[PDB]
Amino acid sequence: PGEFFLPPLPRLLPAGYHPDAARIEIASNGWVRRMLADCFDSEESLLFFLRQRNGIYGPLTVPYAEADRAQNIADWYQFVTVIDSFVSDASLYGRAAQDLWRRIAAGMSARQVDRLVAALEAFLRGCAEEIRSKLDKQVPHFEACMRVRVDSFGCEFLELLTEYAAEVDMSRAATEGLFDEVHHHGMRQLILVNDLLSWRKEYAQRDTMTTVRVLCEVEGLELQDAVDRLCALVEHHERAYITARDAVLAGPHGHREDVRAYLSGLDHLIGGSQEFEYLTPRYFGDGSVWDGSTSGWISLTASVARFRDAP
Amino acid sequence: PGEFFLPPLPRLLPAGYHPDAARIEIASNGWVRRMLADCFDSEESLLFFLRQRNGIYGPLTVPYAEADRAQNIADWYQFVTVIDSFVSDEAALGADHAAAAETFAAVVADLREGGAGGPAASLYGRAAQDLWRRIAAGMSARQVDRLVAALEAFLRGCAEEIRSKLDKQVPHFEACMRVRVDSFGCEFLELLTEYAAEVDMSRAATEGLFDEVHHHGMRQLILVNDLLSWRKEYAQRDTMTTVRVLCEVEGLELQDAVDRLCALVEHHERAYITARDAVLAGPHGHREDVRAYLSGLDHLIGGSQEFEYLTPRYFGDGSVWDGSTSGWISLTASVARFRDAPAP
Ligand SMILES: [Mg+2]
Ligand SMILES: [Mg+2]
Ligand SMILES: [Mg+2]
Ligand SMILES: [Mg+2]
Ligand SMILES: [Mg+2]
Ligand SMILES: [Mg+2]
Repeated sequence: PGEFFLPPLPRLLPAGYHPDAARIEIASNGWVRRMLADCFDSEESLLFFLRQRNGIYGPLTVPYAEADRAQNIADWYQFVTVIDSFVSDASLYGRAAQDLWRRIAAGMSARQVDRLVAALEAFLRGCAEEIRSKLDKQVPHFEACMRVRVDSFGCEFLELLTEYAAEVDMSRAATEGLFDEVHHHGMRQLILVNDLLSWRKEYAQRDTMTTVRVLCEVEGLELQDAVDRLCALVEHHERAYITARDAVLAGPHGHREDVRAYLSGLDHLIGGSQEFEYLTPRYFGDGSVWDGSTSGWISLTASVARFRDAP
Repeated sequence: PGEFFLPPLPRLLPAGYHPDAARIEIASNGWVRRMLADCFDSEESLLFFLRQRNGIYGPLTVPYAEADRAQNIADWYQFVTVIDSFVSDEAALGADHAAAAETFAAVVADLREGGAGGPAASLYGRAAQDLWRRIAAGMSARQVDRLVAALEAFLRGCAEEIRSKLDKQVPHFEACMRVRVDSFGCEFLELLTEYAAEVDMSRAATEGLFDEVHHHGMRQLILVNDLLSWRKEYAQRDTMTTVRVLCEVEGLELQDAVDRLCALVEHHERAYITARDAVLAGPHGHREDVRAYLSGLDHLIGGSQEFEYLTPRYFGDGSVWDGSTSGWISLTASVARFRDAPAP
């Protein structure tokens, strides 16, 4: 292919920066050095990771949260992103997971601490299944990909950390299934935006678990036609997320402030995530610096990329 | 000597980030692309400039300002930093008097198109005109005239540094601080501090109310910049830094120079606080506009130090700030950060 067009995406949902996002990014960088430095082969490898500005992802997901909780969340995402990067490449990571657990557990119910360990297990089980899929060089069909990505994208910790940020416990509502539709469309929107923006990286790293590879290699589509398909698919799941949300709100439990708070959380999680995914050198290449552009022509293979108004 | 130790600095003054700092930095990068991309030799050398994160300096200095004014100041600082980097670069300028002066005249002309009625022919002139129309809108006629003097001051400053480099003549400390009041853009910093705080201190300034406040605050700002920018000025053979004055004029080894200037940062920081507290206890100290201006200077002084620990401009391209502020700094490494111990 060489160069494709990413069109304007709907961007219907609030996308806000925590008032302390820039400072939180730096302190998170601080935490990654103290806790995770020895995970990298060199200072060169650590700085490659820190230049992805993954520290600002957290505060872009919870712009509403108390600074302490925003910082806790920012460090969690750097932590799981380090693991996520080695997937694609106490104990070693144990001391880091313990610092996070000690910091986050203090502002969680007992049932939420159980859900966080389960959510991490789900992520790792997702990751493990991606490793086998990649070693065997077998790309799954669309739905199978999405099934693996519910675990691998870390939907359960995305949902739980939303609660943690909003200072609610939706454990009872979850078991009951109040957010089943909301989560289906919300997580699938999150995943497909990510698939679209992380394609340069996953293409380069031969990662298998992405709907761009499924559309290209298993459905045999041209890149532009796959990009146009998933872009339309993002609009679907985003509009249905809004519909399913508006239904919980209009419905029986929708007057509750805890439900309203959690759903406003997901709103900012979905819009904030996309803002980050345009920002990060992780997707646009080491050396890239975001200029604020959000659509246009971009290179699949160039070491660094950005949206231009012509090929 | 391949490294030095930077002790903890007092950091008594507030260092706040604008609640929109990250987004403003990005929008500032967008403005540098739109306006200045063709001032760089290539996309790669434009990215080298943007990786310095100069776009977050503005929001770290006026964290209390309305978003639009913060954005204007952010774009301003990226623009002057592009200019500072161009005219301190002998490759871009020339390595001999004749050539340096020709290229410098061109820059002076281009930047004077800034407040003119006609469209600018130059990239620098068009960037200056955009910033002029944006900032001057929110200024009094007196502030606008002061903005003209302040650019004139900056350029007189840069020209004395350029001459100094060419003639291989390091100034004595007081000459260095005289030059740097101009070359550091102090008149701009004070004016923009007024604009951010939405006040007009034209009379007060002329009357001399802030003479001690400005003398001590600007000296702290310049000294802290000389310390954090030495890594890069050493490599670039710049002469207008107190680190080079103490080493070459006064005969001091690097570590003694560094220790002396850290003590001087503390002297001028406390002197700033005393001079400021005096105005606040004086007959103008009750005025809301004076209170806002002096809080604006507090945040300029604290904010600037935070930025100078953050920027890859000083710690090397590829560097990423981890929040550390004290320890051992390599002069030779391609990327530097503060460490607990010297290289064995
Ligand atoms: Mg991945
Ligand atoms: Mg993954
Ligand atoms: Mg991805
Ligand atoms: Mg200069
Ligand atoms: Mg300079
Ligand atoms: Mg300097």
